[PDB]
Amino acid sequence: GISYSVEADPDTTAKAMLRERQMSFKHSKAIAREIKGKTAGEAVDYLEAVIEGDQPVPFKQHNSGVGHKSKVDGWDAGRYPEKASKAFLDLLENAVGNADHQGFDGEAMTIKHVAAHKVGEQQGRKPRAMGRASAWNSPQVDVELILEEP
Amino acid sequence: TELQARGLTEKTPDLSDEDARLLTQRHRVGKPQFNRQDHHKKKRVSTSWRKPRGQLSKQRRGIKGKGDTVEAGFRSPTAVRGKHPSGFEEVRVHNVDDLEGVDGDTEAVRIASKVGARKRERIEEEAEDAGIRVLNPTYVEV
Amino acid sequence: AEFDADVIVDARDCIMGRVASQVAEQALDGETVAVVNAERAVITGREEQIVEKYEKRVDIGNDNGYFYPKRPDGIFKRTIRGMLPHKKQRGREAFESVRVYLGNPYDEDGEVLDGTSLDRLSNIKFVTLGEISETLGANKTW
RNA sequence: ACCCUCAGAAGGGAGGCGAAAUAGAGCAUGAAAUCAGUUGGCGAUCGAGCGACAGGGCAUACAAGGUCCCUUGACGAAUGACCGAGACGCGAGUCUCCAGUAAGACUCACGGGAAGCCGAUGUUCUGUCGUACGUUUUGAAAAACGAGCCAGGGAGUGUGUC
RNA sequence: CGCUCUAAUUGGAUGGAAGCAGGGGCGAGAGCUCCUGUGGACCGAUUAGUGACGAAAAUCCUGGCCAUAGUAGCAGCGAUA
Ligand SMILES: [Cl-]
Ligand SMILES: [Cl-]
Ligand SMILES: [Cl-]
Ligand SMILES: [Cl-]
Ligand SMILES: [Cl-]
Ligand SMILES: [Cl-]
Ligand SMILES: [Cl-]
Ligand SMILES: [Mg+2]
Ligand SMILES: [Mg+2]
Ligand SMILES: [Mg+2]
Ligand SMILES: [Mg+2]
Ligand SMILES: [Mg+2]
Ligand SMILES: [Mg+2]
Ligand SMILES: [Mg+2]
Ligand SMILES: [Mg+2]
Ligand SMILES: [Mg+2]
Ligand SMILES: [Mg+2]
Ligand code: NA
Ligand code: NA
Ligand code: NA
Ligand code: NA
Ligand code: NA
Ligand code: NA
Ligand code: NA
Ligand code: NA
Ligand code: NA
Ligand code: NA
Ligand SMILES: [Sr+2]
Ligand SMILES: [Sr+2]
Ligand SMILES: [Sr+2]
Ligand SMILES: [Sr+2]
Ligand SMILES: [Sr+2]
Ligand SMILES: [Sr+2]
Ligand SMILES: [Sr+2]
Ligand SMILES: [Sr+2]
Ligand SMILES: [Sr+2]
Ligand SMILES: [Sr+2]
Ligand SMILES: [Sr+2]
Repeated sequence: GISYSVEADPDTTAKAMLRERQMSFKHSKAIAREIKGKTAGEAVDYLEAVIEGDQPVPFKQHNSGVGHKSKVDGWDAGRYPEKASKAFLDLLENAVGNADHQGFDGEAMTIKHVAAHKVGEQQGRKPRAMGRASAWNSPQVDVELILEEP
Repeated sequence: TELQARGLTEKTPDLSDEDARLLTQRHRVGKPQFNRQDHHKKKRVSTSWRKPRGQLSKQRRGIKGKGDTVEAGFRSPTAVRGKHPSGFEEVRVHNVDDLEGVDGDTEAVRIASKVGARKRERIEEEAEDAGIRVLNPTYVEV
Repeated sequence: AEFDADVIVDARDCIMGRVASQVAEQALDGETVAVVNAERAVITGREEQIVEKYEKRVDIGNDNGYFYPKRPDGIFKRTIRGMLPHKKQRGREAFESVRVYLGNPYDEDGEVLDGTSLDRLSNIKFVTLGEISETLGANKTW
């Protein structure tokens, strides 16, 4: 797995992390980028709206073939990746829960850090034509989160 | 309070009016990088020099702009070749008895990496009282 | 609207290329040149052949394009571009600090640089840039 | 261990052991390709063997390098005058003299200044030259052949006789 | 110039070796050397030896990884549920 890439002061912070998650790394990047700077609570409600399909997550780097969405700002392409959003919510739930135990106001803390890392793949194989088989892999992801007092 | 280097860090050797000119030439003129051809094009192709062997090689052919090739005429003066930019000649020391035969008016000293602090303290004090500058001094909290 | 010109040149009865060449030279020295009375400019030679050459440049092009100016306005501005390295840093800044005008938007009369002027009493075989433009397909707006 | 979280013997957080958990289970060290987050530089009007050599912008904790700028002055190779005085040429221009003088790279001295300041490293802008590499070929940037990238691996050895 | 192992002489290391990362000095150069951090047990130098000794390339071998791409496929079948 990974270790936190940034440092933090325990009196003003709250850490959280996700391990070996079988979801799409490419979605986890764009979701991360988008919830950075936002409040843990503003980011929760954002993801809850992404699940329902009201607010799109701008697909900036991994955008090939993706249709344009009107609600996007400063960009064209976007999607509604619900699997990773639901995983990110578990990360924000664990974060608020770890913060409130220390006396912090969870739903009122800014996301100082959020980054997705591809911690390998879980291998598979798909039988293709002509007596050949090609890889059919699933990505294993880890994602960190640091909540700061404003 | 602050950090101060052991020894004579601010020491300069007295060289002839000629050697001190031939050093002020080496420093001024210099030499090119002499890195291997296309080292910057491929990551597997290292920075360490190799003779361009190819029959069509642009560096080998001479073709200006494709770098300078290693020649004898590129050397530094016999007089100054291998001198520390201070002017000093380097003497590699491993133990205290290696400091014998050293002229602190010409040769400065460089203790090896392998040597530890216990033996480094002993070499550094015996180098100061003998009038020899250590090029890699230990910085004490004075 | 408003252009702080260092030099203002009058193109009246002045051989186009020769003016352009001195304007190009000065643009690179760091001068803000402004060519005035471009309609009243001139080009030496048979009218029928000068027109064929300019008409061909309008017929030339593809999906990529080749925009050639018809108006005597831009014809001078493109000839100046052909004497400047307009695709370099320096050459773009020099070209952009040169603007050609139809008539005179100023109050101050433009100067006639040495060697550029034609003697009408000594010549009959020439054309006016505006005469070329009416033959190219422009609208006489001067 | 305990506590909190969670649907949860998961995972997470806090915490505990140890010199060391970035020694926590394919768990000594942990390169390159490459990924994420981020810093410096560049950046949505602009042109392509990616650079070499020069020279400018911006950026830099220490250590292992410590130099660098300007007045002035000494030295001073090849080279080498302006102006002026005289004399020629239709002419552009020239000869003689002033003088091999002034100048002239490098180096040095007095005084003065800089410490991101000099070097050096990163990036980037300008000048210059510049259509990879290896091979095949009379001729290769080649619309001749080879490699996606990196790492590790990968080819004159033995005996006998001369 | 660099690599391995042997032998003679002589050295360095838990007061921190090799290895690695970044940075400084040197040699025309192959290379050599120091500083910082990591690492936590080995490591040199000289001389004379030994050789399964040096890589950018062989549609080279093995491994690992990127772009391809969130792309093709998860519709086509007289069994459309
Ligand atoms: Cl992926
Ligand atoms: Cl030599
Ligand atoms: Cl066209
Ligand atoms: Cl150009
Ligand atoms: Cl005429
Ligand atoms: Cl000199
Ligand atoms: Cl051989
Ligand atoms: Mg589409
Ligand atoms: Mg089959
Ligand atoms: Mg390289
Ligand atoms: Mg380990
Ligand atoms: Mg042939
Ligand atoms: Mg010996
Ligand atoms: Mg090898
Ligand atoms: Mg080769
Ligand atoms: Mg496609
Ligand atoms: Mg039916
Ligand atoms: Na993109
Ligand atoms: Na939009
Ligand atoms: Na919009
Ligand atoms: Na003409
Ligand atoms: Na045209
Ligand atoms: Na620079
Ligand atoms: Na070949
Ligand atoms: Na070739
Ligand atoms: Na060809
Ligand atoms: Na492949
Ligand atoms: Sr893309
Ligand atoms: Sr060391
Ligand atoms: Sr001129
Ligand atoms: Sr812990
Ligand atoms: Sr071109
Ligand atoms: Sr002289
Ligand atoms: Sr790393
Ligand atoms: Sr071998
Ligand atoms: Sr893949
Ligand atoms: Sr169906
Ligand atoms: Sr079919």
